[PDB]
Amino acid sequence: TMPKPQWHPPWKLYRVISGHLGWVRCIAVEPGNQWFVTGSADRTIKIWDLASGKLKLSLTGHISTVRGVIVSTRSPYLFSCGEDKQVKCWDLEYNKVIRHYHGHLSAVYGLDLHPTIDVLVTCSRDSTARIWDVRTKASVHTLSGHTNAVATVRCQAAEPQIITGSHDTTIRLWDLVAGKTRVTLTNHKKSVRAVVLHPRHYTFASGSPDNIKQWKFPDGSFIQNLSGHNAIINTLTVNSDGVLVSGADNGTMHLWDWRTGYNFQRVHAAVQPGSLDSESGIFACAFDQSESRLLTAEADKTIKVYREDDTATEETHPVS
Amino acid sequence: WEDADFPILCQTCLGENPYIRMTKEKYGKECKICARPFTVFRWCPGVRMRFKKTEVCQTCSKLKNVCQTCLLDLEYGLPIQVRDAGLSFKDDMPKSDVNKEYYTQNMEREISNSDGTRPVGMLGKATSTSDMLLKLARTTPYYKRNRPHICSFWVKGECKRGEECPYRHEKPTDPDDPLADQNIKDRYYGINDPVADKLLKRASTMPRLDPPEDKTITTLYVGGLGDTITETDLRNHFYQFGEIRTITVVQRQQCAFIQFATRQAAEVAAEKSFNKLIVNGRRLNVKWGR
Amino acid sequence: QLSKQYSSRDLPSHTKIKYRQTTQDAPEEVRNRD
Amino acid sequence: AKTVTKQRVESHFDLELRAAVMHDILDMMPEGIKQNKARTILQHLSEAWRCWKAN
Amino acid sequence: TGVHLDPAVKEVQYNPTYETMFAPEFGPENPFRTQQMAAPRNMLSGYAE
Amino acid sequence: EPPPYGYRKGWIPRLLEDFGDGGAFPEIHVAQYPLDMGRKKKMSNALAIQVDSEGKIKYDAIARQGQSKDKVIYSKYTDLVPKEVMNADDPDLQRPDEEAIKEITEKTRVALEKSVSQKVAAAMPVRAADKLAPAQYIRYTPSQQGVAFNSGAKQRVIRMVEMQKDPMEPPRFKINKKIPRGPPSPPAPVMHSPSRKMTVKEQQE
Amino acid sequence: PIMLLSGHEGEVYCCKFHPNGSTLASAGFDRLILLWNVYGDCDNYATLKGHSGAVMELHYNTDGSMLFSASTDKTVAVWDSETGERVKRLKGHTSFVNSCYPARRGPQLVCTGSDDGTVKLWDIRKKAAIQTFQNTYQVLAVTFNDTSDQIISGGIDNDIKVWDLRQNKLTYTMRGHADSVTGLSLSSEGSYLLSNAMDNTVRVWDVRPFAPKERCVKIFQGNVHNFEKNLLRCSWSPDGSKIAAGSADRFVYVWDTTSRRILYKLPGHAGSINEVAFHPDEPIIISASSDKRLYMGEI
Amino acid sequence: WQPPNVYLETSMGIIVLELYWKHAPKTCKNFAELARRGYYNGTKFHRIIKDFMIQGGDPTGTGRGGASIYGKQFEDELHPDLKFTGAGILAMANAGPDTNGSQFFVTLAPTQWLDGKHTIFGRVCQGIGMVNRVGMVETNSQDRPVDDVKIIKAYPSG
Amino acid sequence: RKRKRGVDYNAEIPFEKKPALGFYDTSEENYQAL
Repeated sequence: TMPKPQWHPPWKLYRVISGHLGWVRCIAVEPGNQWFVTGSADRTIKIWDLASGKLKLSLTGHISTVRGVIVSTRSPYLFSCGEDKQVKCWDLEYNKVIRHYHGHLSAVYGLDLHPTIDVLVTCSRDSTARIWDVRTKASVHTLSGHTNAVATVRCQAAEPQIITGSHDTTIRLWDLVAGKTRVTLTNHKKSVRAVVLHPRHYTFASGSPDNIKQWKFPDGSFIQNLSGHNAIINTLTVNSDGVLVSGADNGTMHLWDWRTGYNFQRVHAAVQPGSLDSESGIFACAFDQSESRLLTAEADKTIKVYREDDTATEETHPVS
Repeated sequence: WEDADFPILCQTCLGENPYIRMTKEKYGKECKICARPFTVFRWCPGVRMRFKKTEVCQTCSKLKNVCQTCLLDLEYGLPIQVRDAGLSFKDDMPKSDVNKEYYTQNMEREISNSDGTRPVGMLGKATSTSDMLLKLARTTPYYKRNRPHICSFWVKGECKRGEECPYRHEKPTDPDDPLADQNIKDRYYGINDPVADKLLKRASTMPRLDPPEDKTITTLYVGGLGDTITETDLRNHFYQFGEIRTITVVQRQQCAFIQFATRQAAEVAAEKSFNKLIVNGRRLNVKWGR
Repeated sequence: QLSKQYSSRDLPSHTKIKYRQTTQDAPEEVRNRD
Repeated sequence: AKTVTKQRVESHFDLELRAAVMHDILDMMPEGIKQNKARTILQHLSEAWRCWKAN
Repeated sequence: TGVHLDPAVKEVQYNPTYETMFAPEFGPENPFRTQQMAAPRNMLSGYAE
Repeated sequence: EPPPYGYRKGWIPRLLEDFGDGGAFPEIHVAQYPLDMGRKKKMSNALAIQVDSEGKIKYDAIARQGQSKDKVIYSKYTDLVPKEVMNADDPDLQRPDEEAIKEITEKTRVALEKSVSQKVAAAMPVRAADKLAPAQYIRYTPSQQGVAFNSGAKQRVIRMVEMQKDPMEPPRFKINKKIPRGPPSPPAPVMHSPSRKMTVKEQQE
Repeated sequence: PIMLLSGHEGEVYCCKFHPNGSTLASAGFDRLILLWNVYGDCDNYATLKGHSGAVMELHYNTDGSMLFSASTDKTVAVWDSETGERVKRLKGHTSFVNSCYPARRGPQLVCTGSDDGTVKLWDIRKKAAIQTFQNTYQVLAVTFNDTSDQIISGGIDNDIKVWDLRQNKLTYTMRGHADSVTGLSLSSEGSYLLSNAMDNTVRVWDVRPFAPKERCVKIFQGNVHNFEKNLLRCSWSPDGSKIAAGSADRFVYVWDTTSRRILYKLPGHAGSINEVAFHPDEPIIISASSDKRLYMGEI
Repeated sequence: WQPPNVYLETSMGIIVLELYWKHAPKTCKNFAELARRGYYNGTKFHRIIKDFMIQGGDPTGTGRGGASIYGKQFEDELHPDLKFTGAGILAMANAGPDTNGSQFFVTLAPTQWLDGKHTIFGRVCQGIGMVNRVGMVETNSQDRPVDDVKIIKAYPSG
Repeated sequence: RKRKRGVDYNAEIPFEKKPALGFYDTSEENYQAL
């Protein structure tokens, strides 16, 4: 078996925000932890306060579904990416788009920012990713080689610097400078829509309807499985304390232990009043910066906030 | 577009002075084969010789292993067809437009992954230089290649530029000659180039040892032996090449008669030695005895 | 094979990157904070 | 790689919606192994929409 | 044997001695290589520096 | 078998059976072909049947077809097995120390931005044409060395000078040519878990 | 480490150390004199200016307090390492003054070899010439004798010449080099003197009160010349243990006084090495080459 | 001390070579002492000439290494009648007479050229088909073939 | 005679990919005619 998993307390829902007019597809938190930002399929970008849950501001520039937002830690910039094939840079001292990155040939499914250099990486449905230069809007590399839409991309400072998962069921680890794939991982049988990197362990995990898998950098050596969540998995998100959240597309959300891979909670939330029951689904989840709150962006146009439960103990909720 | 460090050229075509001065032009012209733009290098071959120019891509060169302007092979230096035949190669480079542009694109993508050190493909798997190739090879630099053209004016009388006539004011060559019309495209692809056929006929008329009729004629006559050779030396010529059964070193005629143990061994030895078994500097004549 | 065509929208623009200043939220402060 | 302007808003919405549907289940909740008929589930999708519109 | 350098290795960060730098290689030279395949080559027809 | 050492005189081994357990007779003035020896064979296509450092048959070769050794190729069963890395402690897995990260960032920044600069200077197209760099000197060792050509000397040193570009000159060549895209890379091996069965009833469902 | 230095626009012909072993001076075609710090990152602090011609030879004093530098423009110059500023412009040379040497531990006095046909003796304070031995022809290198009373010179006629400062006649003429001598450097023994000459041979001599009358002592092979005929210079080690030479072959040649074996032919350069500098304290080597930069080898 | 068949089970196949001390006592003793010494483990083939030679046994793997049992190297023990007329003649090659060290050669065909410059010191009594296979393998332009083929086990006869 | 891609069918193998080689000798194999 295994040593026995660490005990983590369970999480309870405590807030439900509802102001969007279409599915909510992406969510992100500011560096300084005061507000978060959601992008939705009603083509707006709303900016909410993280303490009160009040809505501060609504930015409307896109022409279709906003499928990714991110907030840069080095500059007052928010980068958004839509299904209109366009990638935008909003400057948050005037709240206006100042820069737009052109060249993708179909909807852009996701986007990440490099933590030290000033580049962008975007993945799209033309089955390529691109490395953009933040400052001159010039595409410095087109990472090509997948054979179907590129569902997700994540980038890091260490090496390899870019991990993409795509809908041909493959993961690739790329080098940023050379611009070509070092490793191709074909263990999954179904589309890889979720990838996450451990904050402090040089390992990463990749989610698919088969099962989540863990891999070990820099050449992606298999480590273990995490099975039990049989659902189209849209997100993975890891805490610094080894909690791993796996959000599915039928609404169900499992919480796991990262190290031993032990699923310690299963949340099955409820749909907003006027919703059908075929419209429960999680599209994005994000931990707070204090790693205390867990925000989720759902297919019933709500944002649900979970906080940890403080009044439970190893004997109230034992570890099987 | 290609981008190079220097040409890659025959020593004949590069010139005579050890000190040459050459100009580069980036993206200067279009490869007559690869069809894409190249960098073009131009040098003055010698005193009163035409400025020459690299006329084929660096990839179109590395692929077939030739000199970017001289077009002759790099090691031996014969027309591309001759070298191919002597290496028994079968070069499958496409001909039609779309197929050829596609083949060029992928061959270039794959040659990008090289070391820039040796030709790609069978040109490494065919470097076993056959004695026919070595035998046809040029010996000293045929530097008549770099003299200027024929002055249409001075062929009609008109080259009133004095002595500066931009072309050799000599007699024009009769256009009936096969060595006149050899288009660049064919000379690169090796399809019906007259110089190749003339050189091949020359190589067919060149002396090589003849084989006998009877299988039992396993005595081989080596003529022109000299009395500085030993029976053990004739052995060392025909010892590890198979097995020799006997050796008669005829000193009354300065010849030798080697009885072998394997017909193919002696055949390979003597044919490979035909007039060219140079041991202690003696031109021995390898033939099958009576 | 680089074209000399060009675009109205590829002219230089916003050629300096703003960096997050001392009070806005620089990676130093967020590195500190509780 | 031409932008999405004002005459291509609807045609593009439908391009991306049915690309999404084809990703969605007809390749990620299958086990109709043989040939998952996704070209016919898309027909059901269009007809469900016309039926919505007709009430 | 003492410290010798790989002759094909040209990027050498150690200060080599005379013998430690130009020590001769043992063996026979391959009779299968033409003048072109025998010379030291950075380019397809020769080293150029 | 093979006659004794010193008493192997007289006999010339022609069929490898005369080799006993094998062996060439250096004193026997015959080309010894012991156990398929000596005879140069036809050039066959079969690529080198390699064998690992323990005597196993490295079939990694046929998947690694025509590829560098930078490629990491997972093609063995042992790549699927769960490694027992249920350890919170092992210093095997901890990110590189931030100093090495600083090195990688500087190097990447350099290469990245220089390629940026060339790609954007393309988007200048009105090139503020700088002067041509000073004439370079290159020293060239032909492969064809000898006294037949090069006037007996071995090396020739040449002077590179780059030709002026005419400012008023339009592009010279047609850029837009279309061709189908090349073949991809050698297909990677599909490392799945074994398939399970679908009953007739499920396919009915 | 290798520690290659750059920042010079044309060939560097001369590089030498502070006699402290603290600071670095290099110079060449670019008509100015660059200075560096030998330790740390081998960094550049100062640049001396003024010399219109090429700096053909820079020379320290034996404390390191003022700098001598022979220029192509008919002039020598002494400057203040304190400031970098000119104190004296030794003019009066009727042609290319290539070589300069300040008297060590004697009265302040300078011998300069030039392309005029004279060797010139100068006092720094008087702004006037002391003595001048017009033999016939160009003198390419000049060094004193530790008594500051003979002066040695090497030119085109291959017979190394030495003048007595008091009788002013050709004191000592030595012979045996097949072609032009290009460099002299007397070891810190005050006795053994080193001579490079592009005929491909280097020689060792010894100026004493009594010498065997034919004082050609040790001989080493290896140096090269070619169509360049650049000026090639040699040095002893601080210890008289290793001789360092450069050549137009891109190879730093390090030999030994003892066994005359080839301790090194080091590659690393791109153009001809014109001057090798030994650290007065350390096993540190600095190569000035015509590839427009320098090397800092550690042995 | 003349080990009859020195077994060098390479990765790519088994081997055992019989050295004639009566013709080559010095190099037979040297090679036996090396094989029993186990220093040959890790020696990569430093030269492979197709249908000509396989030469390895270099503690550098480059060709400028190798040492003998009497120091750095020793002289050759010539034979009048022993030659390289056939494959498998195990003769330590040298870049100059009286300087034969650790380097080992194995013929693959008649090598009457190496006669007089390398002392034919035996023949490989095990693994000749494996010798042919290693001789067929594709090599780089420096005869250090693309395959890092090494010996697993180096030992002599009992 | 003016058709760019026509003979791309009957003259040559349209875009030829020759099979990769593995662990066996494909050299002596050759096939019959119709």
